[PDB]
Amino acid sequence: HMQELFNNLMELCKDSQRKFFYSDDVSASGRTYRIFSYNYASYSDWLLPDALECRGIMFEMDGEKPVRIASRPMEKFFNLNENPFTMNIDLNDVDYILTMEDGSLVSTYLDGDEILFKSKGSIKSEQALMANGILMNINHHRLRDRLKELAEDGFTANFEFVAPTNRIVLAYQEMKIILLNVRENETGEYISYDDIYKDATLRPYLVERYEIDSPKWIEEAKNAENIEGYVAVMKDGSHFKIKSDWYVSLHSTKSSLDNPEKLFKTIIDGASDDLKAMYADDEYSYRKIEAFETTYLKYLDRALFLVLDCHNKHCGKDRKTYAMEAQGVAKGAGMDHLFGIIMSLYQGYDSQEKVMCEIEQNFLKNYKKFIPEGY
Ligand SMILES: Nc1ncnc2c1ncn2[C@@H]1O[C@H](COP(=O)(O)OP(=O)(O)OP(=O)(O)O)[C@@H](O)[C@H]1O
Ligand SMILES: [Mg+2]
Ligand SMILES: [Mg+2]
Repeated sequence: HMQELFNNLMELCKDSQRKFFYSDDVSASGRTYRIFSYNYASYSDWLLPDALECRGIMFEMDGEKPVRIASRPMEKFFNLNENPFTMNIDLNDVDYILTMEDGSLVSTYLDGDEILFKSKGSIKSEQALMANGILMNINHHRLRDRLKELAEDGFTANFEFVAPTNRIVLAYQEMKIILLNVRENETGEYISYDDIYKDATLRPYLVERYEIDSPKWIEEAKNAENIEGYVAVMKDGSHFKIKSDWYVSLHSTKSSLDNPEKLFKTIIDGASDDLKAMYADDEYSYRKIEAFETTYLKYLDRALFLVLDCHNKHCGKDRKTYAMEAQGVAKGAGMDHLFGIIMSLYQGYDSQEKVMCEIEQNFLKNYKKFIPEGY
């Protein structure tokens, strides 16, 4: 049911805004939406109830109660050999594979009588509004009416937004939206690729599919150049990704395994999941990355708690009472570098995201204090 999904996602959000989090927003027709998403999660974090569904799913809210799943992107999936979810997979259970397109995800949602796009985290991001500019284009009037019909029937269409101005690694020639899959808002079930393919209105947009005889396509993908990789579709409908070493080496900081600052940078930037998959063959490198990952996730939880708890208890007091309490919390937690963080909050507290940026940047200034013991 919808409400137990909502309540389980809400549950995930009490832990830490480091981890799973939600954010409210209002569309141009004036109604509220809630997007559930995440910043950093570990393998144990992904085992909690419905955590794999907490990757951009959106509800329209009447205050605290949800009224409908307005949008439903793909479940979280991982690189092969990234963690136990993907480490003892029988490659013979692969049904087929899909070009992995290298842009930003956009998913449909119905707002009023309007069919619109949300990027993974927002209804108002630049990719979101750019994708809407495409949908409103007369040259996509026949795609848009189909997507509009799907959402009133409770299906979300998921595309990669790619463009010269949305460069990640791959250089596309032109700005487009590439339909990757369509999913049912209530069940999480997907319309089959073949069903989408034989709709000749949708087919022009649809990501390319390939057949495989046998798992040598894996190493060919790992060794290819000028591709991100492929998304594998299993006989049971689940997915995993496979990236080329070429993509991962450009998507990670250079020399990431030779330098602890660069490894922490890669982790902070959210690319250590692909790096460690790339180094799954090398148990020293894989477990080193994981140790740095654990260190930083553990620190971020601590730092965030201490900073936000301290700010919300003493916000508004005279500056040196506030300083006294900030002094206490930073010295008391063996984290004196946090004092400046807390005092930066004192004049102004915009988003809780800018707090994470300051914690994150500070961490990279003091990274040597934090290299896990033994490395
Ligand atoms: N054929 C495809 N099928 C599904 N997703 C695709 C496909 N091609 C590109 N993508 C994109 O791949 C994304 C997931 O893989 P990617 O490595 O880009 O994730 P990410 O942005 O690093 O997020 P995370 O690692 O947290 O899952 C999807 O959200 C989607 O935008
Ligand atoms: Mg991507
Ligand atoms: Mg990733």
